[PDB]
Amino acid sequence: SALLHSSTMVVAGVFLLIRFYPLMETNKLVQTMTLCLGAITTLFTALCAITQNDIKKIVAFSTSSQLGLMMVTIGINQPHLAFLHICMHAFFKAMLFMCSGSIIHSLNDEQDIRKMGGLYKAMPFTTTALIIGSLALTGMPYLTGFYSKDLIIEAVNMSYTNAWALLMTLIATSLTAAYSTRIIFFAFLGKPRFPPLVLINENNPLLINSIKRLLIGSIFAGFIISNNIPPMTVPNTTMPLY
Amino acid sequence: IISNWHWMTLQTVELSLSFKMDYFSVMFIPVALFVTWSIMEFSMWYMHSDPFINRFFKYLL
Amino acid sequence: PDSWDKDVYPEPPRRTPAPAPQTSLPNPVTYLTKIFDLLVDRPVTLAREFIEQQHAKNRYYYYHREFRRVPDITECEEKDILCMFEAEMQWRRDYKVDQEIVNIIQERLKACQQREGESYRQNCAKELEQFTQVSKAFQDRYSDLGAHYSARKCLAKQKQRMLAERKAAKEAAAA
Amino acid sequence: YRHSIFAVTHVLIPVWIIHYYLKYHVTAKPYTVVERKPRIFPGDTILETGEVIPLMKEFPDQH
Amino acid sequence: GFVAFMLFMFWVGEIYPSYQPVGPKQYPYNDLYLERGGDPTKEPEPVVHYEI
Amino acid sequence: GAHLARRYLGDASKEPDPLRMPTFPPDYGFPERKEREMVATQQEMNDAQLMLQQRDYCAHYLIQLLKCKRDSFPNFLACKHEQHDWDYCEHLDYVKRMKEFERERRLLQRKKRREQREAEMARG
Amino acid sequence: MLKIIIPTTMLLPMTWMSKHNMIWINATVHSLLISLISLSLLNQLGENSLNFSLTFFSDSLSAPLLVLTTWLLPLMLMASQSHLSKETTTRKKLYITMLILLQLFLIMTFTATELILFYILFEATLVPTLIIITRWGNQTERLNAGLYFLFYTLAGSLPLLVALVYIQNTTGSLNFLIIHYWSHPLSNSWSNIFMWLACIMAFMVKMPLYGLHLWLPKAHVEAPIAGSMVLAAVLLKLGGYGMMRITTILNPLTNYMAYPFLMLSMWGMIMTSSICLRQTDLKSLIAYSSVSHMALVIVAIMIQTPWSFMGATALMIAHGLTSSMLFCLANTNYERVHSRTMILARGLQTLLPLMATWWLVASLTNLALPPSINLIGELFIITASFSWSNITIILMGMNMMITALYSLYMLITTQRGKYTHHINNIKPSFTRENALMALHILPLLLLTLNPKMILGPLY
Amino acid sequence: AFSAPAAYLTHQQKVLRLYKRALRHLESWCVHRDKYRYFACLMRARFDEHKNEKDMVKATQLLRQAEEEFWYGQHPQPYIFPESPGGTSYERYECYKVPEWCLDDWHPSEKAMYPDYFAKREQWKRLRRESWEREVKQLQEETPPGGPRTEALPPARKEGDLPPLWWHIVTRPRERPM
Amino acid sequence: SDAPPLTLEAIKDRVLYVLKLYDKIDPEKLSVNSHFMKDLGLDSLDQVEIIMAMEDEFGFEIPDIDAEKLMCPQEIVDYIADKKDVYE
Amino acid sequence: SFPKYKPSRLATLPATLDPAEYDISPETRKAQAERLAIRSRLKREYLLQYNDPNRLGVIEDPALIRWTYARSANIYPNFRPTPKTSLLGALFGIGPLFFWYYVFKTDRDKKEKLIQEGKLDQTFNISY
Amino acid sequence: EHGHSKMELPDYKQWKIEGTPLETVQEKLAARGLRDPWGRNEAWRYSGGFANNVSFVGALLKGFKWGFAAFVVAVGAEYYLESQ
Amino acid sequence: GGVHIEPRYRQFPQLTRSQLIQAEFFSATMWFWILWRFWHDSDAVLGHFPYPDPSQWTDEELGILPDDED
Ligand SMILES: CCCCCCCCCCCCCCCCC[C@@H](O)O[C@H](CO[C@H](O)CCCCCCCCCCCCCCC)COP(=O)(O)OCC[N+](C)(C)C
Ligand SMILES: CCCCCCCC/C=C\CCCCCCCC(=O)O[C@H](COC(=O)CCCCCCC/C=C/CCCCCCCC)COP(=O)(O)OCCN
Ligand SMILES: CCCCCCCCCCCC(=O)SCCNC(=O)CCNC(=O)[C@H](O)C(C)(C)COP(=O)(O)O
Repeated sequence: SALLHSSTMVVAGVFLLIRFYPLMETNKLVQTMTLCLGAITTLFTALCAITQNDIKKIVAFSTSSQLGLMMVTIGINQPHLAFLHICMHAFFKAMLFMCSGSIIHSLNDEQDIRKMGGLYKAMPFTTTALIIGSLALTGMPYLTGFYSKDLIIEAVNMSYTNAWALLMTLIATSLTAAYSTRIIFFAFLGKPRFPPLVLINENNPLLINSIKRLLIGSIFAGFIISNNIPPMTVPNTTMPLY
Repeated sequence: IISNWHWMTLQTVELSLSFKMDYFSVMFIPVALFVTWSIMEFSMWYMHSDPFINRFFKYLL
Repeated sequence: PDSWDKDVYPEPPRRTPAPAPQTSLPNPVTYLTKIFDLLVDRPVTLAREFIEQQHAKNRYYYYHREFRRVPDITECEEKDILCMFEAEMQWRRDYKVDQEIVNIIQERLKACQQREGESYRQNCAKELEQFTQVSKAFQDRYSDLGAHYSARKCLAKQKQRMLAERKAAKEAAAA
Repeated sequence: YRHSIFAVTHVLIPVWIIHYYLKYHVTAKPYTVVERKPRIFPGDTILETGEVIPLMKEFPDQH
Repeated sequence: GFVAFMLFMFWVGEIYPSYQPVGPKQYPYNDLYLERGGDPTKEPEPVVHYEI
Repeated sequence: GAHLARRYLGDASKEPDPLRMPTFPPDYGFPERKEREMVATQQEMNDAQLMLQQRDYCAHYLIQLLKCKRDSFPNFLACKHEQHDWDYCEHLDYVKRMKEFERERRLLQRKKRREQREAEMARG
Repeated sequence: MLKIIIPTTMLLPMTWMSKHNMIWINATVHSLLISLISLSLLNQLGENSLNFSLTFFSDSLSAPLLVLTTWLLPLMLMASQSHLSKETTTRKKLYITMLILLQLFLIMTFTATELILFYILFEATLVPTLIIITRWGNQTERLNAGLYFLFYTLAGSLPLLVALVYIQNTTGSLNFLIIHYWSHPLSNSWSNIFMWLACIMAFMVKMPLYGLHLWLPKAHVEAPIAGSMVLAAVLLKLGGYGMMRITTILNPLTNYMAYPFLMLSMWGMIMTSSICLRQTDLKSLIAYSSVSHMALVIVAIMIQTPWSFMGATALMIAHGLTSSMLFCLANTNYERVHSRTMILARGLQTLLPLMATWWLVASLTNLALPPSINLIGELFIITASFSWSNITIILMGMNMMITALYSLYMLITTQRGKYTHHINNIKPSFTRENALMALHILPLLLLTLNPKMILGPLY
Repeated sequence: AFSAPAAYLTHQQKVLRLYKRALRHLESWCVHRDKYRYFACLMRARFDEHKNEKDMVKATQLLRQAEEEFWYGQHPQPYIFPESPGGTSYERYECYKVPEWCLDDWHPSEKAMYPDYFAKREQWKRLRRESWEREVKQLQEETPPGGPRTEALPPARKEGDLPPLWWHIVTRPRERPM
Repeated sequence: SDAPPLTLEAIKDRVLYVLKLYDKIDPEKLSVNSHFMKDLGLDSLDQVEIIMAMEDEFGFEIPDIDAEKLMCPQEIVDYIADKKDVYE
Repeated sequence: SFPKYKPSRLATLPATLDPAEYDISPETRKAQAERLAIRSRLKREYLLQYNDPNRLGVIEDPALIRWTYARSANIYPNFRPTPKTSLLGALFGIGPLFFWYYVFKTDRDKKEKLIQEGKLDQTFNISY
Repeated sequence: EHGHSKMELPDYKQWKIEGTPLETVQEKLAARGLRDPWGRNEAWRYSGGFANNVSFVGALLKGFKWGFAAFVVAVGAEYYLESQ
Repeated sequence: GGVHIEPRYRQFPQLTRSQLIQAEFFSATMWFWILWRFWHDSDAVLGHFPYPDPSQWTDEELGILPDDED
């Protein structure tokens, strides 16, 4: 779930539309269809996510919402920005799924969030990794998710689109924040609710190293890649302050 | 563009083993490899008790 | 490379910029390609020299087959089977040659599109026009013969097209 | 030692084979490997010719 | 009902798009005539853009 | 946005359609009508092969940005001034586009007011 | 061409004179050697053909079929050697004799420079198959199946003969070369319409067409393993070969007359693919899959374009190999279970992992997974049909979806899940069965490396 | 699971099942422990208001409107234990469960390893074989005429006897074989 | 997993622990073989609450048909040991 | 009171919401007892055949043979030409064929007419 | 190598309702006339290291103090270096 | 590959100083990165260039005659 259905395989279709972007820009109806499909997909998936109890289901719905955002970006004639979003989303969503799997293994193969309580202190490295990943996913300035999603939002706002698609993109961003804080609150903040036999353990170099590599990625890769690649589009240099 | 091996040619249509190394490929390959490396390092511990772990890693590769 | 002729597959003079390091930091690219050269290019080149000397020790040649010209289906009798067979074989050979010609033009077009990069739409208009002409000719020759195509069917299609052209020209002249 | 042998049985030999196959077989036929024709900017010079691209039109520079 | 409402409001948004208070983007050389399609032997109508 | 509300909730003819802008001739306002200036010619701007949509009046700053990016490769933060210059030129282009939109808008408003005044004079 | 026919004829004396416990070894060895000999026919020309003599000629359409026919006999012997263990020497030699006679008839049929000789051998192939089905069959319905498999065929083939001789009275020659070089257009007349039907339905019945596919499930289910292999792999391709050979004289009447059969095939592929979804028998499901694939081949042949013919040839070869493998796997399950029902024995991947891998590969290659030659043929036919009309793509895509669905359904029902508890006679798979699966599957993945070898004369 | 089913469910069994389902779904609704404790005690008090009721028709009217109310508020995504028939790990290890008779088909080179295990297996097979004839007789003599009425098996009554039909219950593979 | 191989001693210790935390039962009067309905004077609803406590303590849910006929802690430990295949 | 659950074909009535279950009677109890007796007899027979150490084969299941035979071989002998069956067979076996024939014929006549007028723009159309 | 250390269970009298929201539950239940029978079963969820909790905002700034100190030190160092 | 940690049965699990210090270091590093980027590059969020007011433009540079000339 962390490798195929979250970060690498499921973006493939989006990649296809990126590959044929010279033909994409010369057609207007197909672009509108792509934008509408992406908007409805991201809205519906976020709305389904904000009320799930399985953590893996919530992460999968978040991935689908991000894919819908990618499709919207393709529909608004920004294929390179969609590729950048793919690159950042792979990092932070893979690390988020790895954190989910670590928590899952620690609680003896328990997936429902109703049986997961106080883990902020019970498991600190997974806590900090999940916090950083959620902050990157929702979009924190100068994080790996900012350099992509902020530009996505600016391009959507500053271009000739449909009002409904823009509204659903904004609501999808709000719902993304909503399910991120839902995950954090229901899995890390309250009193413990797991069975009494505590088997929580993280002292394994493999898991720690694998999580921390993607942590360094999810913190620095956005800045490094954005400042390294050549400019491929006209920026929105002037903007209303609000 | 690396068109190395020539497959069947069908009248005026030519099919060959051709690889494209534009910005997209050369940028997406390192990220995918990094994520996959992290995933197998994690699966080392997560699949520690699975009898068919070698088959799992072969499937991932 | 002498292995292929430059005229059939033309290439631009391939001008490239000179390195202009504006700063004193050592770029990893130059050192990386130097170590790549030392570790890869030299052994491969030495092995190639060894193989080339071995090939030079035993030299032999092969020749491209030449075919005579034979009367085509237009000079064949209605039921004469020998000349019809010869004409059909010659027509099939010409069909294969035409397919290879279209393949060459398409190769030129693909190479130009990849080479000129962002300005492919403007800098490869000549190749597009060449392919348009050759594809129009090829389609006029063999578009609708279908399976079980033959020299007789191609000649019949050409006769139909030329009758239509003659009628149109006569109508236009007397219009 | 494990990494030393691994880097030569899993990297160096594949690079050797692929480099030989690309430089001496694939590049023998035309149009098999096609470049991008790297960008030419004003103020640059070409190694093949030695000529220098003329500079630009001296726009007014202010902020 | 959800699907029908989504489709109808998408059509409505198509009817009423969103944009910025700006004019069309201006392009220097005959709206990039030569680099978009080509045909240099036709001499298109010269378009001159506004200074403001 | 406010213009969207003004157009979809007010009078459609008051404000322009962005598809057909401009509608009125350029020199309608003043007879000076200075032309736009270009620094980038055809050949070197083709050689830089930036992009089809990037071939606008801010091309020279983009070309110099690419020069800096190619030259000072390992120090990918070395040339920050040229990015600022290209952003400044893009700002100027967008501001002139906004000025053109406002110009056509109040041209249309003045035309509508003049037509209403003429109709009132004819009726009276 | 006699360098292939004469060893096949000498296979008979060798079998009869062979020791009572050495028939299988000698037959397999010499059949494999004959296949190696017949491999030489693949070296074709871009010119007319390989005209050996006045009676036999070769072509790049006939060459892959001949190679497959020669290759099938050792596999048939290896599959049949199991269930004939308790059988007397004379009758085992008779079984091998029937197989050898069928191979000889098929080999002579695929060359057949003249159409009457082609018809004679094409109908001579019927007798050994009928004997095999009605003699070495398990169920009581085999006789009925045989009757069906007979009469259907004759119901289509007897008019053809008449048409054939009629043509020789008008044209003056039934030789394929003279027929091709002296072909003349068919006037749109009632007499020409009926001659077209007489020439066409004989081959359409054996593909089979969707309307005339009733005999195939019966014949495939009640026949033994060798009979099922030969029916699915080679005997179905006789109709396609005959159609591709005979459609030269049917133009331009083919354009008008192709519509009913095109509609029937395009809808019957969907019908049979859907039928595969609800099936309680493995052999019946494989038979209906064969019907769907041959309906696609019929569509390809009726479209009558170069890409159509190339895809048709590739699809026939690939389908023959795939169906033979599927029937072999089903027979390996049946020999342990003796019920031939999908839902009875389950979870066999737990007990037989390598056989589960063979099942997975067979299902994948039946699913038309690229770059397998199955996918090459399917894609060529799909593209040719799209060029013919852009609306066919809906039916083709639906067929692909249902094909994948029923293939993975067959795989999952038998290999995945929990094993049946009361079944305890599931012994480890033998070396013979695994070797049979490997010899079935390796040629497919080797042919995908050289597709032009099976793309036919229009390549 | 192990216990044989009955011909029908009594009223007390039905009310206990409803109590179990209602408390489980209330715990699913009430994530936190203190809230669940308070509302579960409230539900227990609501249930024990009618414990002493005697009219059977009124008792049947009860638990029925209760089941309807439960269905209306049944938490459409309830908590399920991982190994339960709806859990995420319901049949995870069923692919590793191999029958015992498979060992009878092992190659002699494989049986060369683990000799003590196969010796004990031989003793087990003999014990099953000697035991089986007696078990059939016990079942034949103990089964009421006209066939069994409930799928409950009797225990062993003699000294050397074993419970009838014991082989496939004792020889379950494992809960986690690998 | 990394789960220790729990033994019947541990299972009975945890069952008795859970039963001692049950304030309706005096800990000094409970016993391994002590019956629920008679020796401890517990109602049927209290028995099903004990079943719920065991389910939430051991991480698995006992089917109702088996749960409703478990009357003493000894049978509960025996049933859990059969479920988890406990050796010693 | 609460909103009522409405059963459907793909969403059947819940077991605890059936009005028939709460209508207990001696006849219903006897029927359930007989059903459980039949199930117990079948289970006893299966276990007697299953635990036998001498058996080294599958246990034949007459229910499975009956199911397969009724599905496959018992269809035609019980078939009767009925207006329902005749109409349904005619529809599902003829209607789709004529529908697709009309669709493809209309498309091909449109394409042929466009080719004859020459307004189709078949440039670069070489492979067919 | 597994965890065979013969872990011993704590004393059952250690778990008390006192100092927990289970007290508030019990007080609210007694105002109606009810007592909870499983209160001491779940006391361990509020007794040990689980007693002290953190807010979501406090969770967000897990390492804000050290990061801020490093930022001010680095800013001072850069200010003192560039001003030269 | 780790150290031996025993289950705890209803108490807070054993914690190693290594994981705690690593988590605190990573969180502090991310916060320092955010603050450093904000200090050095603040215009990426607040913007560097003012947004013009269309109504504040005087009528001369725009080209309007007082409603009578044209
Ligand atoms: C059962 C499972 C499948 C088995 C195989 C089925 C496929 C075989 C069907 C054969 C195709 C149709 C046969 C004739 C087609 C000719 C075209 C015709 O349909 O169109 C009109 C023909 O008009 C009418 O159709 C006249 C014929 C009507 C009589 C036929 C019976 C109709 C239904 C019977 C179906 C039963 C077929 C199977 C019998 C066993 C055009 O009118 P017209 O321009 O003037 O005639 C052109 C032909 N000319 C030039 C030679 C004169
Ligand atoms: C699986 C069962 C399929 C059965 C296949 C049957 C379809 C074939 C058509 C029916 C048989 C016709 C055989 C004719 C052989 C070709 C000879 C020929 O076409 O010559 C014609 C002869 O044409 C005929 O006589 C055909 C008449 C048909 C008579 C038999 C009718 C059989 C049933 C017909 C109805 C069925 C039609 C469609 C059947 C499709 C199968 C389902 C010219 O006659 P002349 O006198 O020489 O002309 C001189 C003037 N120009
Ligand atoms: C969120 C989910 C919402 C679910 C809503 C559910 C609403 C529940 C409302 C319940 C209403 C009733 O009281 S329905 C009342 C049903 N009728 C009776 O209970 C009569 C006799 N009761 C018995 O015999 C029992 O067994 C008993 C004596 C209790 C114990 O017996 P034990 O000695 O063997 O433990």
